[PDB]
Amino acid sequence: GPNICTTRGVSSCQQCLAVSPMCAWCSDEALPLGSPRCDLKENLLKDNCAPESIEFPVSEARVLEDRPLSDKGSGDSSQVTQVSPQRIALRLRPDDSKNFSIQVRQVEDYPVDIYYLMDLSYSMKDDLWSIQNLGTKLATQMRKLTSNLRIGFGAFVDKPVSPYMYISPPEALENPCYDMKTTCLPMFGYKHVLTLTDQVTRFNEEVKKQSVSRNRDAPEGGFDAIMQATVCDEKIGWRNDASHLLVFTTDAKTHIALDGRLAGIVQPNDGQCHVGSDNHYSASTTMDYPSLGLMTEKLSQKNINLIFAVTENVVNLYQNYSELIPGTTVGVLSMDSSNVLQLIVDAYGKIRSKVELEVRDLPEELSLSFNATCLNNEVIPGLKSCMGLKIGDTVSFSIEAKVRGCPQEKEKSFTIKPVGFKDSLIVQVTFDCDCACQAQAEPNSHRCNNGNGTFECGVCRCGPGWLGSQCECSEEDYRPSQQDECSPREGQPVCSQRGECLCGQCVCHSSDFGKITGKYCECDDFSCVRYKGEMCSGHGQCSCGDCLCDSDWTGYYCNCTTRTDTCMSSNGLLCSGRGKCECGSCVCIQPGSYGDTCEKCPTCPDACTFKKECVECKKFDRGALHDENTCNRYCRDEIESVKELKDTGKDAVNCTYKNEDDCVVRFQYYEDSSGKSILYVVEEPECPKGPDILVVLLSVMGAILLIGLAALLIWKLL
Amino acid sequence: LNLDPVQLTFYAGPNGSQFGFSLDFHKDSHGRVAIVVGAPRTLGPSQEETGGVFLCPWRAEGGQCPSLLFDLRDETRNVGSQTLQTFKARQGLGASVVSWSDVIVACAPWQHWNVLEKTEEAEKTPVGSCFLAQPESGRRAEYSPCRGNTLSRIYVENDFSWDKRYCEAGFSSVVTQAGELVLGAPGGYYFLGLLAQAPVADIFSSYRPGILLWHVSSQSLSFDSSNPEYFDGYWGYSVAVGEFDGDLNTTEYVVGAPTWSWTLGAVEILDSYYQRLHRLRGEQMASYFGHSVAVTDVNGDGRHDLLVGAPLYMESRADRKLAEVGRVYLFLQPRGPHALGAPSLLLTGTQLYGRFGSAIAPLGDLDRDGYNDIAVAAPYGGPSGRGQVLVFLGQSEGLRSRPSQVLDSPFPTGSAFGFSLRGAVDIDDNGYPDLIVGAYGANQVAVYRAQPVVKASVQLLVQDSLNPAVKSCVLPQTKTPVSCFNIQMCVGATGHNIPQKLSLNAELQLDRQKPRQGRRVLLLGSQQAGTTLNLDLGGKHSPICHTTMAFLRDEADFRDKLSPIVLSLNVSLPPTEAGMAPAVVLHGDTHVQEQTRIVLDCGEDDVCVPQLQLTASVTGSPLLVGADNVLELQMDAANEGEGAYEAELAVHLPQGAHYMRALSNVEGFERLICNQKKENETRVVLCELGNPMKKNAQIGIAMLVSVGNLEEAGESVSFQLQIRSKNSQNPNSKIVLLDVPVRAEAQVELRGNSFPASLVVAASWGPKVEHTYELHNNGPGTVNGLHLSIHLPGQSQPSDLLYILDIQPQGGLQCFPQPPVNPLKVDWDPVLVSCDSAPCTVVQCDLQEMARGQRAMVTVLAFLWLPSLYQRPLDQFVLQSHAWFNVSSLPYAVPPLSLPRGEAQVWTQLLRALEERAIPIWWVLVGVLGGLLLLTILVLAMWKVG
Ligand SMILES: *[C@@H]1O[C@H](CO)[C@@H](O[C@@H]2O[C@H](CO)[C@@H](O[C@@H]3O[C@H](CO[C@@H]4O[C@H](CO)[C@@H](O)[C@H](O)[C@@H]4O)[C@@H](O)[C@H](O[C@@H]4O[C@H](CO)[C@@H](O)[C@H](O)[C@@H]4O)[C@@H]3O)[C@H](O)[C@H]2NC(C)=O)[C@H](O)[C@H]1NC(C)=O
Ligand SMILES: *[C@@H]1O[C@H](CO)[C@@H](O[C@@H]2O[C@H](CO)[C@@H](O[C@@H]3O[C@H](CO)[C@@H](O)[C@H](O)[C@@H]3O)[C@H](O)[C@H]2NC(C)=O)[C@H](O)[C@H]1NC(C)=O
Ligand SMILES: *[C@@H]1O[C@H](CO)[C@@H](O[C@@H]2O[C@H](CO)[C@@H](O[C@@H]3O[C@H](CO)[C@@H](O)[C@H](O)[C@@H]3O)[C@H](O)[C@H]2NC(C)=O)[C@H](O)[C@H]1NC(C)=O
Ligand SMILES: *[C@@H]1O[C@H](CO)[C@@H](O[C@@H]2O[C@H](CO)[C@@H](O[C@@H]3O[C@H](CO)[C@@H](O)[C@H](O)[C@@H]3O)[C@H](O)[C@H]2NC(C)=O)[C@H](O)[C@H]1NC(C)=O
Ligand SMILES: O=C(N[C@@H](Cc1ccc(OCCCCC2CCNCC2)cc1)C(=O)O)c1nc2ccccc2o1
Ligand SMILES: *[C@@H]1O[C@H](CO)[C@@H](O[C@@H]2O[C@H](CO)[C@@H](O)[C@H](O)[C@H]2NC(C)=O)[C@H](O)[C@H]1NC(C)=O
Ligand SMILES: *[C@@H]1O[C@H](CO)[C@@H](O[C@@H]2O[C@H](CO)[C@@H](O)[C@H](O)[C@H]2NC(C)=O)[C@H](O)[C@H]1NC(C)=O
Ligand SMILES: CC(C)CCC[C@@H](C)[C@H]1CC[C@H]2[C@@H]3CC=C4C[C@@H](O)CC[C@]4(C)[C@H]3CC[C@]12C
Ligand SMILES: *[C@@H]1O[C@H](CO)[C@@H](O)[C@H](O)[C@H]1NC(C)=O
Ligand SMILES: *[C@@H]1O[C@H](CO)[C@@H](O)[C@H](O)[C@H]1NC(C)=O
Ligand SMILES: *[C@@H]1O[C@H](CO)[C@@H](O)[C@H](O)[C@H]1NC(C)=O
Ligand SMILES: *[C@@H]1O[C@H](CO)[C@@H](O)[C@H](O)[C@H]1NC(C)=O
Ligand SMILES: *[C@@H]1O[C@H](CO)[C@@H](O)[C@H](O)[C@H]1NC(C)=O
Ligand SMILES: [Ca+2]
Ligand SMILES: [Ca+2]
Ligand SMILES: [Ca+2]
Ligand SMILES: [Ca+2]
Ligand SMILES: [Ca+2]
Ligand SMILES: [Ca+2]
Ligand SMILES: [Ca+2]
Ligand SMILES: [Mg+2]
Repeated sequence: GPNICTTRGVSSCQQCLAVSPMCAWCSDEALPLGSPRCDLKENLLKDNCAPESIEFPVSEARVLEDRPLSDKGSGDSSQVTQVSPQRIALRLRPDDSKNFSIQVRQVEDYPVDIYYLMDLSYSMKDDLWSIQNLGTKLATQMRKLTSNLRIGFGAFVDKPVSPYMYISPPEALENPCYDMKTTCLPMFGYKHVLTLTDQVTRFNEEVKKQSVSRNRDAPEGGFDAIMQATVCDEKIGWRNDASHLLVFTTDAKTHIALDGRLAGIVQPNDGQCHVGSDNHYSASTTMDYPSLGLMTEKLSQKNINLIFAVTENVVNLYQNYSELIPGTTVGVLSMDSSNVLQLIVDAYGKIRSKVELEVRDLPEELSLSFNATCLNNEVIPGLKSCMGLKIGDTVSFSIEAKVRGCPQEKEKSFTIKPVGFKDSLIVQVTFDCDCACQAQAEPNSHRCNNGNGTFECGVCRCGPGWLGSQCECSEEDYRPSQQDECSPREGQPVCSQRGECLCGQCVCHSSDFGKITGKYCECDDFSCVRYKGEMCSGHGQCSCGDCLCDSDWTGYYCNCTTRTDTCMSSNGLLCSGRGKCECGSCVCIQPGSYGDTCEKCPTCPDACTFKKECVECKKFDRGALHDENTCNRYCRDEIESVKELKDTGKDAVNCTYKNEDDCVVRFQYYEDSSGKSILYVVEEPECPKGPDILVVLLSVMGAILLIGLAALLIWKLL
Repeated sequence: LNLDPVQLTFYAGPNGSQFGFSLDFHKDSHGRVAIVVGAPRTLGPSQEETGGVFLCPWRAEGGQCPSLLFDLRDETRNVGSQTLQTFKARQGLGASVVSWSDVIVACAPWQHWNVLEKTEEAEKTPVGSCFLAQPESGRRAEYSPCRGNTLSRIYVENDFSWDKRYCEAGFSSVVTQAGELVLGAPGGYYFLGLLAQAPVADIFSSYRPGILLWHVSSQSLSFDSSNPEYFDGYWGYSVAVGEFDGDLNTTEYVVGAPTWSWTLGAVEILDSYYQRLHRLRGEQMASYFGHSVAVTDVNGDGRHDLLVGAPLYMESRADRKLAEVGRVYLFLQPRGPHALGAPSLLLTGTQLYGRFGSAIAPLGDLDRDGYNDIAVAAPYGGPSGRGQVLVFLGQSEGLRSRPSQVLDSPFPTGSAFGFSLRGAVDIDDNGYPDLIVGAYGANQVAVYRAQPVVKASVQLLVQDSLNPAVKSCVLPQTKTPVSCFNIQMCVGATGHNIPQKLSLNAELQLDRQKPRQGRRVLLLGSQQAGTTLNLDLGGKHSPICHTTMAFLRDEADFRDKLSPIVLSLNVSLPPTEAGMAPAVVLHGDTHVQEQTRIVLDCGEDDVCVPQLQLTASVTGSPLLVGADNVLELQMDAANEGEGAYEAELAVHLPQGAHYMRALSNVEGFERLICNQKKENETRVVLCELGNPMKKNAQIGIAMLVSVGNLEEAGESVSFQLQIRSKNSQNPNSKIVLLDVPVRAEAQVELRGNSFPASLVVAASWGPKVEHTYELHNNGPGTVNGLHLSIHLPGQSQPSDLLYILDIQPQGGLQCFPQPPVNPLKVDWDPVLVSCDSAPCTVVQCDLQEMARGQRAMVTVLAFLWLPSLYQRPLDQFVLQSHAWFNVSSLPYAVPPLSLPRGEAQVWTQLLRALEERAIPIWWVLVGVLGGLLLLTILVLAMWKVG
């Protein structure tokens, strides 16, 4: 059929290939009456013209270097290769998309370096007493999962600038805590004390040697200290071959950008390190607080996993901030900070359970679509991250790159990096928009009507208008006009009244607001969907008036989103499993459910209604719907057989289940704020003793048999 | 728009003084205009930073400016046993500078005030102050509303109540038309924020030299609030004045609090008595929403509109899901006292970390188009991140998203250009406002002078059709008859204070579509397809019209006949003469095109008389207010006469309508094209039906129209449809009018659920049970007079099976039970029971207002009465609760149509472990008796027979 290569083209190899993603060119001379050299490969094969000169380039995704993923990591971390392939080469033809697959695995043990940045507010004074014996416990606990550990310690108070400091009286400069008759040191923005090291004794000695300062404003500028620690890698010694942890602990609000106006500081914050050998931040009194964007950018660049430890008063605020900065884990800190070790262990366990990918050095010319795949063969389209993972779990991803037009660079590169991991994939794309035959050039050939034109792979392009096949029609010649050679289905204006019927074809004109092409000049630019000045919605590109999307978009208007990252819930189910996701918005099919992911519902049925199969499998390893393997497929809660029945769980509810044995089993469901859904069940439920009839009827029939035997022996004697 | 980025005036001051941090215009008694600038780091006489103020006169070249003289020496006083000390070191004088009539007020928030008394002291804090100067009378005065003689211990014993030691007053100073200076103190009341309002005349008349501490009779400050949301709110970062209630007696104030509500950002609109008239919340936390607040009538409707900024706003991008670019919000005041709704318009920056929207400066009617214009400054916008200024013009619908003009920062990196902007003052007296932009990083001020704006209107008239047979004229210098026609071009320039002498170049091109050698028509005089003329419009208020004669080449010279002839007229400014700097900027209809054709198929009379008929149908009659209403309009056009030239479909839609899609049922490759444009106030849609069509041609077009929110459109909306043609005879067909009725209806859903679903009681206080009912206004519309009644068994008595422990409503609904629930304080075969049979307790809930999207919750906590539970424990229990809800009226003009009703039933069933009900052994007894009878009869039969 006409297809699209043959139509809207037939001018040169460049256009012939550029009109549609797939086309074939018959360089060898053949019959020109059939409009060849631009059609499906099969059509050209039917028409022959395959003397090994066929120009049908196909996109390739050849892998340059690839190595197997290491099973375990104990030494020689330089070649962990936890992410494969390391680097690939891609060659995509113009207006074509190609996709590849990658895998992400956690190689068991991995060295970890943790920096503990703590506030020294007055209310934290007591907490300072609970850290004097934390190094040994932390080392012992972390030894189970990690063999090599590095620990660094740093403390901060607040920004030393008025009015945050008690300038008066003059004696209060070296002792602001004079009203309460206490000992304190001058306020400091940031004071690194212990660099990263594997010596627990050094950490123990460092603690208990500091003190607690005083401040007026409740908010504490910990962002400055966090940024200084992140950027001053040399000062503390970040190791690129280890997992970077930053435990930030405070018990008060935090300042934001442009908050220095009160103190008179107006200079925008800079990410350059300003920490010298004195172990102090000189620019503390002259540098404004950093902005969230810069903080997040630096955190991503340095691959630092930030863990907040704050009290319940500001836990909601820190949770709200956490969802903004990627790779952040929140926690609850007690007043005495007696659960710091357990909290940090839980945060370390949780952070490794979340995997996310980031794109860097990505030009806007091309676009990427991501598909995620957790354990098992289940695949979630339009997703780049997986949840509910564990140590050693492996996940898969599919990345599809689509290019638009032909960028005039011929060499582009970008990187896909998982969060908190040195290893990342480097993808290089090269654009080959020029046909190989064009290398022949032949600028002057006698076949162009006695050498008065240019020749290119069987087509003579000549002069500023000479378009004839033999390069003879010219632009001023061809005065006589023919019929049935400029428009189809005679009975309509020639060239749709847009162009001139010359050289036997419709030549388009009025090259304004774009470019006009096509055999009959029917496809044109500057005719795309517009709302207030945009073109093609600003995402895709319009061909022949149809605004085709790029990657990550679909629809005629190309405003509906395809990626489901925004509409992904924390329970591993799209929109919490209570609704679908369309154009990045959750629609709750189930009535009575609303919210961002339909999770916020008051009147939904209790969980135990649909948890029967899980408890049945746990307690008996049997039940209905066992073929589907629903025992452990949706219920991630942990089931425990405990006969307490007296737990004082705030977010805990009793419920009952009915079994075929006719004994009701009562069990508790506790949904902790941390998300650790736990079921408490009673093993061997006490079925009331019912059977009291078999013995009675056995005795009755025995008595009847005895009476019968007595009658029989009486008859015998009689 | 017309701002000239070439001819700029540069003002410079001492290096390192952060000159240009704040700037304003000042007008003297004679009308002379000067620029007041404040440098917060000017070196004082004692080689210390104290700040200063500069008064730059209007100089075409600029340069150094005189510096105002203010006291910069510490003042110490002793009253009784108290000692008052003032320290102006690093006071940042000139941080905020304002002008009013002949008074210049420059504030230093960082000035330190200290009180000493023997041993105890009030601590040294940056209370700040404001210096007022009147150069005309040469008067000076000081203002400081947070000066006191209270010791720190007094505040400590009072829980820091009325703690005004950290006011930092003067951060944002505003002056009303009445001369009442209002200063903002975000740090007042221990980092909560406050305002201080005082007449300037009273301050001048109530100031005595040497009196550090004084109280003004008219001094008034905002009342402290104990709400935790205001903690660390810094309320008072930006302060503005405006009118919102419609009464000129009161002057409403707008205050921005970026850190209000745990770093959320908000804008509070208050009356003259510090009463919260309205509040607007931010979109995202840490966005610094409310950094700058401006009042301006952008739409021109007569009601002031609000502009807010959020430099720290974070957007979403394909490369990264988070990008800090800033945002600007526009709110339009609705008619009447209606509270402000969602933001009228949203503007987002492009450059990363550009802090867009930090400074917003009204510019009035820069282009004299009847609509106010504004400027938004990005400190680090643009590709180079050196700062930029975007000018937004006003319109009836609000502000255009696309910036009319963009001005870059000539200063190098670190200049912080665009930090402070101000305008709407005719400093140059040219009839148009100018702009002034400071740069503390570069320590300079750049003044941009606006240029006159001229509107150009171009009209072209030419014969609709040409007759080659008729040849009236004659070629010059020969006697060869040839067809001819007249082309008329009218050009008109309009404006205000336009230069007395103006020149323009008009280029007329004939058959521009065809090549120069292939042109079919030419000019009678020059015998060329194109010509250029110079028109002097200086002082010619009325449009200037010119006429020319054109002829058509011989038939044998060309063969194309159906191709139309295109005539184009282009108006342009004269080429840049010596010195460049064009006097005025010309915009408007600077290029027009028309198309004609030769007489063909118009009959023997040679005059085409088309006759067109149009029919229209509408689908989607039910229109709901506040819903995505979509109407399908099908228009069928037929031609019974001769072909119509340039036939198009013109559709006029209501204000809230919009054009989305349009297809043509007839033909699969027609490729219909439609466009939408604002003529005067409504978005008219023109669809190109086609060039001259063949006889008996019918075309059908189906289009989708989206209707937005409408509250004053009336009972029904109206749509107009017509056929537009350029033919001399019957240019347009009959006008088609379609009336679509509008009806408002809303649906409200009631749901209920009881927990736990299954409850087991073994064998005081029993197990807890909670019943929850939710009412949701899912419908797009709104309802009023929402009434609900919930009936439950029992009367909350010991004899009752269930005892209502507590009831909690949520959502503002007013609920009352009957009889009273929970009489005691309490410091802690299924059987169907319902209100109909068992004693009935009815709780009635009312809601006068119920906005769309809100949900009302009612929860009841109870337990099963254990004393009653013990009795007859072998009978199953299934209790029922019945909820019935409806509404009274709706907040819409349309009476139709009642609705909605709602019924809900909640059933809770209780179970016991292996009830002791009488097992049906009676069947066992019957079977045993039957077996015994069978055995006995068999024995008798086999024994009697023998
Ligand atoms: C990542 O996640 C996205 C989102 O889910 C995936 O995109 C979807 O991929 C599906 C799998 O290919 C698409 O559905 C299927 O794909 C067919 C393309 O392959 C053709 O198969 C026919 C079979 O006879 C062959 O002849 C052809 O030569 C091709 O090989 C689709 O044709 C088909 O979907 C339909 O196609 C018809 C005709 O084109 C359409 O008219 C119809 O509307 C429908 O699209 C088949 O069901 C699925 O469409 C696609 N989603 C889209 C395009 O929105 C990616 O595939 C995932 N990544 C990877 C690597 O799998
Ligand atoms: C942290 O995140 C929470 C949860 O996203 C946010 O708090 C929520 O703020 C909205 C504000 O629109 C509350 O909705 C509003 O509630 C008021 C009644 O208080 C009502 O009159 C309004 O019409 C609106 O519905 C929402 O209830 C609230 N939820 C929670 C759990 O607090 C907020 O972003 C942050 N809250 C913090 C840090 O406390
Ligand atoms: C390729 O195009 C070129 C022009 O770009 C053609 O050149 C011109 O071709 C015409 C052919 O009629 C020549 O006219 C003839 O030339 C002879 C000998 O010079 C002379 O007696 C007459 O004038 C006769 O009409 C013309 O001279 C020639 N121009 C030049 C500068 O050489 C060329 O013919 C085209 N190739 C073809 C048609 O194969
Ligand atoms: C919603 O529906 C309910 C019931 O469907 C309506 O209840 C109405 O309530 C009024 C009293 O407020 C009833 O009138 C009263 O009737 C009693 C006799 O039962 C009489 O003694 C009183 O003097 C008074 O006339 C009215 O009968 C009742 N409607 C029905 C159908 O029973 C309610 O009005 C509806 N609207 C709202 C906003 O709730
Ligand atoms: O914790 C302390 N400071 C904290 C910082 C801090 C100081 C005071 C404070 O409240 C302010 C409450 C505001 C009340 C409003 C006032 C205006 N009207 C409405 C209510 C909160 C935090 C740190 O230094 O980080 C601290 N504990 C002390 C014990 C004795 C003496 C001083 C002390 O200061
Ligand atoms: C996207 O990538 C997948 C995987 O590389 C491609 O699917 C493979 O296609 C080849 C041949 O077409 C088969 O031999 C493989 O078995 C397929 N694997 C899988 C997992 O499907 C797919 O064709 C690619 N799509 C595009 C448009 O490039
Ligand atoms: C794409 O374009 C329109 C116009 O921008 C989009 O309109 C937005 O719709 C979403 C939700 O539907 C709203 O939250 C936005 O406020 C709308 N923006 C504007 C400017 O109207 C719409 O999402 C898409 N168009 C269609 C037809 O769905
Ligand atoms: C509870 C069970 C063990 C009791 C059964 C005892 C029955 C079988 C006994 C009780 C009384 C007995 C009867 C007593 C007297 C006589 C009269 C004699 O001339 C013939 C037998 C005859 C007729 C006996 C037959 C057996 C008899 C019916
Ligand atoms: C379960 O019932 C017991 C008493 O039977 C009660 O104390 C407890 O609060 C209930 N809930 C949970 C989660 O245990
Ligand atoms: C002084 O002003 C000049 C003006 O160009 C500037 O270059 C310089 O940095 C300023 N500071 C000093 C110390 O010279
Ligand atoms: C302001 O108040 C005065 C005194 O009551 C009144 O005369 C005047 O009309 C008011 N201004 C208005 C209503 O605009
Ligand atoms: C009209 O003339 C001006 C003069 O320079 C030119 O810039 C403009 O492009 C012309 N208009 C068109 C449509 O070519
Ligand atoms: C637009 O409406 C106004 C009403 O004030 C009217 O004066 C004007 O003529 C209308 N526009 C046109 C092009 O008629
Ligand atoms: Ca502090
Ligand atoms: Ca503590
Ligand atoms: Ca008022
Ligand atoms: Ca307005
Ligand atoms: Ca304007
Ligand atoms: Ca001016
Ligand atoms: Ca006629
Ligand atoms: Mg503190």
